[PDB]
Formats: sequence, structure tokens, C-alpha cells
Amino acid sequence: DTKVYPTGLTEAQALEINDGLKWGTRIYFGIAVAAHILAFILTPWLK
Amino acid sequence: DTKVYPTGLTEAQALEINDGLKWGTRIYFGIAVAAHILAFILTPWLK
Amino acid sequence: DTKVYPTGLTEAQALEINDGLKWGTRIYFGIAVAAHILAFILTPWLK
Amino acid sequence: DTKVYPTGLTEAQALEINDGLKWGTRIYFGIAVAAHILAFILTPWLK
Amino acid sequence: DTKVYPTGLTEAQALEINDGLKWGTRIYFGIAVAAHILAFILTPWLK
Amino acid sequence: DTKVYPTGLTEAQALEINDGLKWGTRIYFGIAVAAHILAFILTPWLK
Amino acid sequence: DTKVYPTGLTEAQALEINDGLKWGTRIYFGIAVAAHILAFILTPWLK
Amino acid sequence: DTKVYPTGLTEAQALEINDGLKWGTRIYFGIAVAAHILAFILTPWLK
Amino acid sequence: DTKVYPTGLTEAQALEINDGLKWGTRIYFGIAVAAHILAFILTPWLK
Amino acid sequence: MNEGRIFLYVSPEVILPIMFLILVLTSLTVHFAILINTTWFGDFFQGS
Amino acid sequence: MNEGRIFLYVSPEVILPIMFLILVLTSLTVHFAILINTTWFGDFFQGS
Amino acid sequence: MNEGRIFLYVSPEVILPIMFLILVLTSLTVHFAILINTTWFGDFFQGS
Amino acid sequence: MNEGRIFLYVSPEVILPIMFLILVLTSLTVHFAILINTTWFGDFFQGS
Amino acid sequence: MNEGRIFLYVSPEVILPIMFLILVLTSLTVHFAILINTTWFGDFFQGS
Amino acid sequence: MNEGRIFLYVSPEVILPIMFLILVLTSLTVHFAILINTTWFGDFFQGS
Amino acid sequence: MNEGRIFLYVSPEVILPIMFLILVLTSLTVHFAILINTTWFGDFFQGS
Amino acid sequence: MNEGRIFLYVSPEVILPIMFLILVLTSLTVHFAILINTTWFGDFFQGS
Amino acid sequence: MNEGRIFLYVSPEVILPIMFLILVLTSLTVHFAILINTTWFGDFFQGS
Ligand code: BCL
Ligand code: BCL
Ligand code: BCL
Ligand SMILES: COC(C)(C)C/C=C/C(C)=C\C=C/C(C=O)=C/C=C/C(C)=C/C=C/C=C(C)/C=C/C=C(C)/C=C/C1=C(C)C[C@@H](O)CC1(C)C
Ligand SMILES: COC(C)(C)C/C=C/C(C)=C\C=C/C(C=O)=C/C=C/C(C)=C/C=C/C=C(C)/C=C/C=C(C)/C=C/C1=C(C)C[C@@H](O)CC1(C)C
Ligand SMILES: COC(C)(C)C/C=C/C(C)=C\C=C/C(C=O)=C/C=C/C(C)=C/C=C/C=C(C)/C=C/C=C(C)/C=C/C1=C(C)C[C@@H](O)CC1(C)C
Ligand SMILES: COC(C)(C)C/C=C/C(C)=C\C=C/C(C=O)=C/C=C/C(C)=C/C=C/C=C(C)/C=C/C=C(C)/C=C/C1=C(C)C[C@@H](O)CC1(C)C
Ligand SMILES: COC(C)(C)C/C=C/C(C)=C\C=C/C(C=O)=C/C=C/C(C)=C/C=C/C=C(C)/C=C/C=C(C)/C=C/C1=C(C)C[C@@H](O)CC1(C)C
Ligand SMILES: COC(C)(C)C/C=C/C(C)=C\C=C/C(C=O)=C/C=C/C(C)=C/C=C/C=C(C)/C=C/C=C(C)/C=C/C1=C(C)C[C@@H](O)CC1(C)C
Ligand SMILES: COC(C)(C)C/C=C/C(C)=C\C=C/C(C=O)=C/C=C/C(C)=C/C=C/C=C(C)/C=C/C=C(C)/C=C/C1=C(C)C[C@@H](O)CC1(C)C
Ligand SMILES: COC(C)(C)C/C=C/C(C)=C\C=C/C(C=O)=C/C=C/C(C)=C/C=C/C=C(C)/C=C/C=C(C)/C=C/C1=C(C)C[C@@H](O)CC1(C)C
Ligand SMILES: COC(C)(C)C/C=C/C(C)=C\C=C/C(C=O)=C/C=C/C(C)=C/C=C/C=C(C)/C=C/C=C(C)/C=C/C1=C(C)C[C@@H](O)CC1(C)C
Repeated sequence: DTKVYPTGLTEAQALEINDGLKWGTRIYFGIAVAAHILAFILTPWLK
Repeated sequence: DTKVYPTGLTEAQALEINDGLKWGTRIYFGIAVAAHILAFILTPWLK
Repeated sequence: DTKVYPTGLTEAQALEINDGLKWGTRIYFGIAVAAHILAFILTPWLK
Repeated sequence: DTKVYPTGLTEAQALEINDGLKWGTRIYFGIAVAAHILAFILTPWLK
Repeated sequence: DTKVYPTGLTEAQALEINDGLKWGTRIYFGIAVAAHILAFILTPWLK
Repeated sequence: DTKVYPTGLTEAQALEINDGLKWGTRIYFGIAVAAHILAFILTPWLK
Repeated sequence: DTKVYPTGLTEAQALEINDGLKWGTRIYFGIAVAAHILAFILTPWLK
Repeated sequence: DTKVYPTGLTEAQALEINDGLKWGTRIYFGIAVAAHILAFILTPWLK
Repeated sequence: DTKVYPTGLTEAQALEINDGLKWGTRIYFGIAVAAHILAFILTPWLK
Repeated sequence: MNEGRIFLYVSPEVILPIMFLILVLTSLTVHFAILINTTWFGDFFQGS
Repeated sequence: MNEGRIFLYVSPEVILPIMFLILVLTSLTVHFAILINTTWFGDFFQGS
Repeated sequence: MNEGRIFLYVSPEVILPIMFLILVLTSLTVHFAILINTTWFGDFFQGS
Repeated sequence: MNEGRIFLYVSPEVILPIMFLILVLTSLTVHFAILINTTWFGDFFQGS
Repeated sequence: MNEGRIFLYVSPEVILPIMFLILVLTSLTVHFAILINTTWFGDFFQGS
Repeated sequence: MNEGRIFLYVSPEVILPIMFLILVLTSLTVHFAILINTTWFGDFFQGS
Repeated sequence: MNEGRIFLYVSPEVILPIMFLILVLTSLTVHFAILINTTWFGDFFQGS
Repeated sequence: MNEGRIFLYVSPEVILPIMFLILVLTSLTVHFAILINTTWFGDFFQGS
Repeated sequence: MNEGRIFLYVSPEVILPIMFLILVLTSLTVHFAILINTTWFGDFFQGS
């Protein structure tokens, strides 16, 4: 709960960074899904 | 508050940098929208 | 035990990193096997 | 005021650098405008 | 013995690293021999 | 005056470096003008 | 003797590194001679 | 005199480094002139 | 004498490195002359 | 079994810029591959 | 969920120059792709 | 034998980003090789 | 808002050389693109 | 003789990542050379 | 306005070598462009 | 004369990895040159 | 004006190796340009 | 004049690896130029 690791961070900080990356990844995935649906509709791909 | 992180910055400074990036991104987006409208008008693209 | 090596880590930490790499490698292998089965089904590869 | 930031500079110094870059960008812009007028006159571009 | 060298390691640690590299090289060689036998059987090479 | 900036130099030293660059740029420009005159005379360029 | 040079090594250590490089170079040369004899026998080179 | 600059050198040291560079450039120029004369004599250049 | 320069070496050590480079370059030149004679004999160069 | 503990051993200042660079390069690579290996996306640029 | 906290773990001196380089290279890549894959913008350069 | 001890002599901050780069570049290389050396996957991009 | 505060977080010694390199490379890129994609500026070099 | 003593003079953190990079690049080079210089392995990719 | 004060913020040891590299590369680029895009300077090399 | 004394002036951690890189790249260069400039070794890969 | 005072602000360890690198690269570039853009020096290598 | 004094201002650990790399690359460049610009040495490789 208080240990400082060689990188200079604690477990809570490292887990916060991980949760942040996961949340940004979900937003990116949503935008990518929308873009892929638009590409399927418009571009001559997958049909 | 008044807590120094491994990068040497506080939360307020990090959030100010974020707001700065967001403000510059909006100005860039406005200029890019104007440029894309001009491209649509002049170039043979999307026509 | 409790010995700090030139990298600044102990044996337990180094083994934890190894176990994590092995676990992530197994997840990657599972996804890769699924992807290769899909490729075999959907592509002309391997007849 | 009289505050040293993680880069080792104060607000006045950082604003002086910004004013310097802005002042130089205007001389660069003037020379670029003159060069573009000369290019328009002498080259087949925009004709 | 117990002597620390410029890299920060002792003779025992340096020899352990050497033994580790040698041990891994043999597994790599075994997998490579299996792969080369499979290549000889399946590919037109050496035929 | 007598102030040391984050680069380790005073204003007099920084202005000395600027004056040196400006002085060398003029000799470079003179040699370049001579070379361009020779090129105009001896090459098909600008004729 | 017992003198530490700017690299952090004594003369005996530097000479040990040199003798090691020379011994490894001789082993490499032997393997390369064997490989070149095999190449001469099998490949059309020098024929 | 006796003044140490941010590079860790005094003025006399830097000046004699400059004199050394000039002497080396003069020797290089002599060899280059000889090589260019030989090239003019032997190669189909400037003929 | 006994003066340590910004590189951490004395003049005697620097001159020793220079003499070593000259001796190595002489050996390299001898081998290169032998190789060039062999090339002249065996290759269509200079013939 | 928390992968975030990787940030206790690899500093985010070193790895996060690397993955941002890799994300940018991968997106540019997908776009370039589709641009090169198709007739459309290159006719969409051309217009009419 | 504040994305400014990325600057508490990644130094702005490391990431901001990298993203500026990415922005410049991406703009140059868009311009180069359009230049290569179109007849105009290359005829606009040519003029008449 | 215990290969995790490779992290007692090689810092994870140096080696782990390198192998992550290796993963990314190797996957891109496999995809690029298949893209270049096949007619499909390039006709799948083309569609119809 | 004051963008000069970007120098309180990004060292000028790191960003200013990078932007100078960007300016030089961008000017060279414009010149090279016009050189490649036009008949003039390449006939101006040729002369007569 | 004991070649492990090289790790007393070359830090493993510097040499081991370099040799890992060499191994990866060498395997990729062998695969790429065989891919380029053969009709099979490129027809195996193609399938039927 | 004195443009020498940039040396109070950008270390000359960092910027001066960079600008020397820029000068060299720019001169070589001009020479290479003229070499490639002309018949002379390439016939002057050939001579007769 | 004793060339090992070079290790008293050039740190082995800097020069030994460089020479290992040189050895690897030189061997790969010899192999690549023979591969490119011969009909065999490229027919040996092909087999029959 | 003594141009030797450039070493009071730029460390020789940074500029002298760099200028040696440009010297080598420029000599190689002149040689390569002459080799590519002429028929001799490429017929001198061939001999007879 | 003693050129060895170049090692009192340029550390041998910085310059000597650079000149070794230059020597290796220059020898490889000479060999590559001979290989490319001749019919022999490329017929000597293939033999008969
Ligand atoms: C493709 C068909 C169109 C076209 C339509 C598009 C569309 C649509 C858009 C653009 C965009 C841009 N186009 Mg375009 N564009 C065309 C042709 C051009 C040509 C040309 C040669 O014809 C020029 C030069 C440009 C230029 C530009 C810029 C105005 C802008 C790039 C934004 C960016 O990301 O910059 C990145 C920055 C760089 C590449 C260089 C960075 C410069 C830095 C800041 C230099 C700093 C100097 C420093 C202070 C010096 C320090 C010195 C030391 C202190 C000593 N285009 C044509 C004909 N273009 C976009 C835009 O407007 O975004 C705002 C946009 O949306
Ligand atoms: C050439 C004709 C043959 C063939 C015959 C040969 C022969 C003969 C051999 C191989 C070898 C290999 N071949 Mg082959 N091979 C063929 C076609 C392929 C194709 C394909 C697309 O068809 C694949 C993918 C492979 C793959 C392989 C590997 C199994 C192996 C490479 C060894 C190596 O040095 O790896 C180098 C490693 C890499 C390139 C990637 C490294 C991966 C690293 C470890 C990733 C680490 C992840 C890290 C933990 C992630 C961290 C993330 C953060 C913590 C967040 N081959 C064909 C058809 N091949 C060899 C072998 O088996 O040696 C063991 C071997 O002897
Ligand atoms: C050219 C016509 C001939 C031929 C004749 C020649 C002749 C003649 C010679 C060779 C030489 C070699 N040839 Mg050949 N060779 C041919 C075709 C091949 C082919 C092939 C695909 O067919 C292979 C793979 C080889 C391979 C080789 C090697 C055995 C050797 C390279 C020496 C060297 O400098 O290595 C450099 C090293 C590398 C390139 C890779 C380095 C590997 C490192 C050590 C990996 C370390 C892994 C590390 C421990 C992992 C760490 C992981 C972390 C700790 C996690 N040749 C053909 C058919 N070849 C030479 C030799 O025998 O020298 C000894 C030699 O004299
Ligand atoms: C080569 O051939 C081709 C054709 C190209 C095919 C090959 C393609 C290949 C091999 C691969 C393709 C793609 C690929 C894979 O594989 C893509 C993966 C994309 C991913 C995972 C994107 C993820 C994005 C995540 C982002 C942007 C996260 C940002 C988070 C930020 C900035 C901050 C978050 C936060 C933090 C820190 C603190 C919290 O307090 C608050 C909060 C704000 C939450
Ligand atoms: C490869 O194939 C092709 C054809 C190229 C297609 C592929 C294209 C692809 C994949 C992508 C394309 C583009 C893309 C994406 O995706 C672009 C995104 C652009 C963005 C987000 C630009 C943003 C710019 C923001 C800027 C300049 C902000 C600057 C702010 C500054 C300097 C300072 C602000 C401030 C600060 C700090 C302190 C405050 O006190 C005061 C204040 C002044 C506020
Ligand atoms: C060149 O020609 C072509 C055609 C391309 C053919 C050539 C192909 C070749 C040569 C090779 C191809 C491929 C190849 C080989 O070889 C691939 C190998 C892939 C591998 C090994 C992937 C492995 C992934 C592992 C991952 C992502 C692990 C992540 C673990 C993480 C992030 C963390 C875990 C954890 C840790 C640490 C700390 C604990 O506190 C908590 C815990 C959660 C436990
Ligand atoms: C790729 O396809 C092609 C065809 C190329 C098309 C693509 C083109 C694209 C994408 C982009 C093109 C161009 C572009 C964008 O976008 C250009 C922008 C240029 C700019 C902004 C230049 C600015 C220059 C500013 C300079 C040199 C300022 C210098 C100031 C200095 C050195 C010092 C000033 C001072 C300081 C510090 C201290 C004070 O006390 C005193 C003072 C003296 C004041
Ligand atoms: C260019 O033209 C072409 C066609 C390509 C032909 C050219 C080809 C050429 C020139 C060369 C080809 C190949 C080649 C030429 O050598 C290959 C050599 C491969 C080798 C030597 C691989 C070796 C691998 C070794 C590994 C992975 C070892 C790992 C060990 C690890 C990670 C750890 C071990 C351990 C340690 C530390 C601590 C202990 O407590 C416990 C233990 C677990 C033991
Ligand atoms: C593809 O497009 C092509 C065809 C390439 C065309 C495009 C070309 C383009 C875009 C650009 C071309 C060129 C260009 C631009 O723009 C050139 C500019 C050149 C310049 C500015 C050169 C300047 C040189 C200055 C020098 C060498 C100064 C040296 C001074 C020194 C070493 C020292 C002086 C001194 C100092 C410090 C300390 C004092 O105590 C003593 C003192 C002695 C005073
Ligand atoms: C470009 O055109 C082509 C066609 C390619 C032609 C061009 C080719 C050219 C220009 C050149 C070709 C090749 C060439 C040149 O020139 C090759 C030279 C190879 C050499 C010198 C290899 C030497 C290898 C030596 C090795 C591996 C030594 C390792 C020793 C080690 C790791 C350790 C030893 C030890 C030490 C430290 C400590 C002791 O206690 C114990 C001990 C164990 C002893
Ligand atoms: C594509 O375009 C092509 C075709 C390439 C044509 C374009 C070509 C272009 C643009 C340019 C070409 C060339 C060029 C320009 O411009 C060349 C200039 C070369 C020069 C200046 C070489 C100089 C060399 C000087 C040397 C080696 C000096 C070394 C001195 C040393 C090591 C030491 C000396 C000493 C010192 C320190 C201490 C003292 O106590 C004792 C002393 C011993 C004195
Ligand atoms: C581009 O177009 C092509 C066709 C390629 C033509 C172009 C070619 C061009 C431009 C140039 C070609 C070549 C060239 C130029 O110019 C070559 C020069 C080669 C030279 C100088 C090689 C020199 C080697 C010297 C060596 C290896 C010395 C090593 C000495 C060592 C390691 C140690 C010695 C010692 C020391 C320290 C300590 C003492 O106690 C003991 C002692 C043991 C003494």
C-alpha cells in the first residue's frame, strides 16, 4: 500500500494508469467500430 | 493538492497542459475545417 | 532472498515478471490459434 | 512570479521566448510572401 | 571471489549468465533441428 | 548582467555567439555569390 | 600495476580481454576455414 | 586568461585546437591538390 | 606533465594512443599493399 | 493477476510514448497498405 | 476520468515533442499520398 | 532452470519495450509479406 | 491563453532544435515535391 | 576458457538486448531471403 | 530584439552542431538535385 | 606492442557490442552479396 | 575575430567527431556521384 | 605538431569506435562498388 517500486510508482498509481489505458482503448474501439461500419457501407469492401 | 508526481508536476499543472492541448486542438480543427471546405470547393474531390 | 541485484529487483519480482510474460503469451497464443483457424477456413491457404 | 518551473525557467522568460518565435515567424512570413509573389510572376503556377 | 567488476557483477553471476545462455541455445538448437527436418520433408529444398 | 541562464551563459557570451554566426554568414554569402557568378558564366543556367 | 585507467580497468584485465578476443578469433577462423573448404567442395566457386 | 568556459576549456586551448584544425586542413588541401592534378592528367575530365 | 585534460588523460597517454594508431595503420597498409598486388595480378584491373 | 503492475517495472515515460508511436505507425501502415493495394482509395482521392 | 493525469506519469518534455513530430509527419504523409495518388495536385503544381 | 533471473541482470525497462517493438514489427512483417506475395489479401481489400 | 507556458514544461533546448529541423525538412520537402512533380524547375536548372 | 567473464566487462543490460535484436533480425532475414529467392514459400502463401 | 538570447535558452553545444549538419545536408541536396535534374553536371563529370 | 591497452582507453562496454554488430552485419552482407550476384544459392534454396 | 572560440561554447567531443563524419561522408558522396554519373570510373574498375 | 593531443580534447571512447565504424563501412563500400560496377567479382562468385 506504501511500497515504492523501481519505476518510482505505487500499486495504486500503476493500476490507475492501466484503467486509464483500458478506458481510452474502449473509446478508441467505439470510434473504430463506427469507422468500420462506415467503410463497409461506403467502400467496395467485404461485399 | 501540492503533491509532486514522478514527472515533477502537480495535478493542476497537468490539467492546465491538458486544457492547453485541447484549446490548440480546437483551433487546429477550425483551420482544418476551413481548409477542407476550400478543398471541396476547388479540388475535384467529392465531386 | 531480500537481495537486490544490479537491476534493482529481487528474485520474487523477477519471477513475477516471468510468470506474467508467460500468462500473456498463453493468451496471445490462444487468440493466434483462433485467428489461424479462421484464416484456414476463410483463405485459400492450406487448400 | 519568481517561480522556477521544471524546465528551469520563469513565466517571463517563457513568454519572452514565445514573443521571439512570434516576431521571427513574421519576418519569415514576409519573406515567404515576397517569394510566393515572385514565384507567381515568374513560374507557370496559378496560370 | 566476492570481487565486484566494473559491470557490477561477480564471477559467479557472470558464469551463471553464460550457463543460462548456453542452456537456452540448446533448446533453440533442438527446435531448429526439428524445424529443419520438417522443412526437408515438406519443402523441395535438398531435393 | 553577470546573470547565468539555464544554458550556463551570460548575455554577453550569447551575443558574441550571435555576432560570430552573423560574421561567418557574410563570408559564406560572399563565397556563394562568387560561386553563383561563376556558375552563371560557365553553365547553361539562366541562359 | 594496480593503476586504474579512465575506463575503470587495470592493464591485466585489458590484456585478458585481448587474449580472449584472440582465442575466440582463432576458433572463428577454424570454423570459417572448415566452412570455406565445404563451400569449395560443394559450390561451383573456384571451379 | 585562466577563465574556464562551459565546455571546460580555456581560450588558449581552444585557439590551439583551431590552429591544429587549420594545419590539418592545409595538409589535406595539399594532398587534394595533388590528387586533382593526377585526376586531370589521367581522367577524361576538363578535356 | 601530470596535467589532466577534460578527457581525463595526460599528454603521454594521448601520444601513446597516437603512436598505437600509427603502428596499426602501418600494419594495415602493409596488408593492403599485399592485397592490391594480388588484385593487380589476378584481376583484370589495370590491364 | 493485474497487468497494470507492469508499470511498477517499466516506467510509463519510456513505454507509453513507444506505444503511442506504434499506434500511429500502425494506423498509417493500414492506410498505406489499403491505398497501395486497391484501385479505390486513390480514385476517391482523384474524384472526377 | 481526467486525461491530464497522463502528464503526472509521462514527462511533457518527452511526449509533447513526440506528438508534434507525429503531427508534422502525418500532415506531410497526407500531402504526399494525395500528391502521388492523384493527377491534380501535380498538375496544379505544373500550371500552364 | 529459472529464466526470470534474466530480469535480475537485464532491467525490464530496457528489454520489455524492445520485445514489444519486436512483436509489433514481426506482426507487421508477416502481414506485409502475405500482402505482397499473394493475390488474395489485396483482392479482399479490393472487394467488388 | 498564453502558449509561452509551453516552455515552462517543455525545455526549449529540446523543442526548439526539433522545430528548426522540422522547418528545414519541410522546406526541403516542398522544394523536392515541386522538383519531382513539374517539368519546369528542372528545366530552369537545365537552362539552354 | 571462461567466456562468461565477458559479462564482467560488458554489462548484460547492453549486450543481451543487442543479441536478442540480432537473433530476431537474423531469423527475419533468413525468412525474407527464402521468400524472395524461391517460388515455393510464396506459393504456399498463395494456396489454391 | 536580440536573437542571440536564444543561446541563453538553447545550448550552443546542441543547436550549433545541428545547424552545421543542416548546412552540409542542404548543400549536398542542392548539388544532388542539380546533378539528377540536368544533363550538364554529369556531362561535365564525363568530359570527353 | 600491446593492443589490449586500447581497453584502458576505450571501454569494452562500448566497443565490444559495436564489433559484435559489425561481425553480424558483415556476415549477413557477404551472404546477401553472394545470394544476389549468383545463380546458385537461390537455386539451392529453390531445390527441385 | 577568432573562430577558435567556438570550442569554448561547443565541446570538441561533440563537434570534432561530427565534422570527421561529414568529411568521410562527403568524400564518399563525391566518389559515388562520379561513379554513378560517368562511364569511366566504372570502366576503370572493369579493366580489360 | 602533435596530433595525439586530439585525445586530450576528444575522448578516445567517443572517437575511436566512430573511426572503426568508418573503416568498416568504407571497406564494405569499396567492395560493394567493385561488385556493382564490374562483371568480374560477381562472375568470380558464381564460378562455373
Ligand atoms: C491536398 C490538396 C490541397 C491542400 C488541402 C489540404 C487540407 C484539406 C488541409 C491542408 C492543411 C495544410 N496544408 Mg495543404 N493542401 C494543398 C497544398 C499545400 C501546399 C502546397 C505546396 O501547395 C502547402 C505548403 C500546404 C500547407 C498546408 C498547411 C497550411 C496545413 C498543414 C497543417 C499541418 O499539420 O502542419 C504541420 C506542420 C508542418 C508540416 C511544419 C511545421 C512548421 C513549424 C511550426 C516550424 C516552426 C519554426 C520554428 C519556430 C523555427 C525555430 C528556429 C530557431 C528558434 C532558430 N498545403 C493542396 C493544393 N491541406 C491542413 C490545415 O489547414 O491544418 C491546419 C488541412 O486541413
Ligand atoms: C522457410 C521455409 C519454411 C520455414 C522453415 C524454417 C526453419 C528451417 C526454421 C524456421 C524457424 C521459425 N520459423 Mg519458419 N518457416 C516457414 C514459414 C514461417 C512462417 C510463415 C508466415 O509461414 C512463420 C510465422 C514462421 C515462424 C518461425 C518461428 C517458429 C521460428 C523463428 C525462430 C526465431 O529465431 O524467432 C525470432 C523471434 C521473432 C522473430 C519474434 C520474437 C518474439 C518475442 C519473444 C516476443 C516477446 C513478447 C513479449 C513478452 C511481449 C511484451 C509486451 C509487454 C510486456 C506489454 N516460419 C516456411 C514455410 N522456419 C526456426 C526455428 O524453429 O527456431 C527456433 C527454424 O529453425
Ligand atoms: C555462401 C554459400 C554458402 C555458405 C558458405 C559460407 C562460408 C564460406 C562461411 C559461411 C558462414 C556461416 N554461414 Mg553460410 N553459407 C551458405 C548458406 C547459409 C545459410 C542458409 C540459409 O542456407 C545459413 C543460415 C548459413 C549460416 C552460416 C553460419 C553458420 C556462419 C555465419 C558466421 C557468422 O559470422 O555469424 C554471425 C552471427 C549471426 C549472423 C547471428 C548471431 C547469433 C547470435 C549469437 C544470437 C544470440 C542469441 C541470444 C543468446 C539470445 C538472447 C535472448 C535473451 C537473453 C532473452 N549459411 C551457403 C549455401 N557460409 C561462415 C562461418 O562458418 O563462420 C563461423 C563461413 O566461413
Ligand atoms: C501490415 O499490414 C496491415 C494491412 C497494416 C495489417 C496489420 C495490422 C496489425 C498487425 C495490427 C493492427 C491494429 C491494432 C492491434 O493489433 C490496434 C490496436 C489499437 C489499440 C489497442 C488502441 C488503443 C488506444 C488507447 C488509448 C488512446 C488510451 C489513452 C488513454 C489516456 C491518454 C488517458 C487515460 C486516463 C488516465 C491515464 C488517467 C485516468 O485517471 C483518466 C484517464 C482519462 C482514463
Ligand atoms: C497514411 O494514409 C493517409 C492518406 C495519410 C491517411 C491517414 C491519416 C491518419 C491515419 C490520421 C490523420 C490525422 C489526425 C489524426 O488521426 C490528426 C490529428 C490532429 C490533431 C489532434 C492536432 C492537434 C493540435 C493541437 C495543438 C497544436 C495544440 C497546441 C497547444 C499549445 C502549444 C499550447 C497551449 C496552451 C498551453 C499548453 C498552456 C496554457 O496555459 C495556454 C495555452 C495556449 C492554451
Ligand atoms: C519474415 O518472414 C515472415 C513471413 C514474417 C515469417 C517470420 C516469422 C517469424 C520469424 C516469427 C514470428 C513470430 C513469433 C515468434 O517467433 C511470435 C511470438 C509471440 C509471442 C511470444 C507473444 C507474447 C506475448 C506476451 C505478452 C503480451 C505478455 C504480457 C504480460 C503483461 C503485460 C503483464 C503481466 C504481469 C506482470 C509482468 C506483472 C505482474 O505483477 C502481473 C502480471 C499480470 C502477471
Ligand atoms: C508534403 O507535401 C508538400 C508539397 C511539401 C506540402 C506540405 C506542406 C506542409 C504540410 C506544411 C508547410 C509549411 C509550414 C507549416 O505548415 C510552415 C511554417 C513555418 C513557420 C511557422 C516558420 C517560422 C519561423 C520562425 C523563426 C525562424 C523564429 C526565430 C526566432 C529567433 C531565432 C529568436 C527570436 C528572439 C528571441 C527568442 C529572444 C528575444 O529577446 C529576441 C528575439 C530576436 C525576438
Ligand atoms: C543473409 O543471408 C541469409 C540467407 C540470411 C543467410 C545468413 C545467415 C547467417 C549469417 C546466420 C544465421 C544464424 C545464426 C548464426 O549464428 C544463429 C544463431 C542462433 C543462436 C545462437 C541462438 C541462441 C539462443 C539462445 C537463447 C534464446 C537463450 C536464452 C536464455 C535465457 C533467456 C535465460 C536463461 C537462464 C538464465 C540467464 C539464468 C539461469 O539461472 C536460468 C536460465 C533459464 C538457464
Ligand atoms: C530540393 O531543393 C533544393 C534544390 C535543395 C533547393 C532548396 C534549398 C533551400 C530550401 C535552402 C538553401 C540554403 C540556405 C538557406 O535557406 C543556406 C544558408 C546558409 C547559411 C546561413 C550559412 C551560414 C554560415 C555561417 C558560419 C559558417 C559561421 C561561423 C562562425 C564561427 C564558426 C565562429 C565565429 C565566432 C564566434 C562564434 C565566437 C567569437 O568569439 C569569434 C567569432 C569568429 C566571431
Ligand atoms: C561488401 O562485399 C563483400 C562481398 C561482403 C566482401 C567484403 C568483406 C569484408 C570487407 C570483410 C569481411 C570479413 C572479416 C574481416 O574483414 C571478418 C573478421 C572476423 C573476425 C575477426 C572474427 C572474430 C571473432 C572473435 C570472437 C567471436 C571472440 C569472442 C570471445 C569471447 C566472447 C570471449 C573470450 C574470453 C574472454 C574475453 C575472457 C577470457 O577469460 C576467456 C575467453 C573465453 C577466452
Ligand atoms: C552531390 O554533390 C557532390 C557531387 C558530392 C559535390 C558536392 C560537394 C560539396 C558540397 C563539398 C565538398 C567538400 C568540402 C567542403 O565543402 C571539403 C572540405 C574538407 C576539409 C576542410 C578537410 C579538412 C581536414 C582536416 C583535418 C583532417 C585536420 C586534422 C587535425 C588533427 C586531427 C589534429 C591537429 C593538431 C591538433 C588539434 C593539436 C596540435 O597541438 C597539433 C596538431 C597536429 C596540429
Ligand atoms: C565511394 O567510392 C569508393 C569506390 C568506395 C572509393 C572511395 C574511397 C575512399 C574515399 C576512401 C578509402 C579509404 C581509406 C581512406 O581514405 C582508408 C584508410 C584506412 C586506414 C587509415 C586504416 C587504419 C587502421 C588502423 C588500425 C586498425 C589501428 C589499430 C590499433 C590498435 C587497435 C592499437 C594499437 C596500440 C595501442 C593504441 C596502444 C599501444 O600501447 C600498443 C598498440 C598495439 C600499438
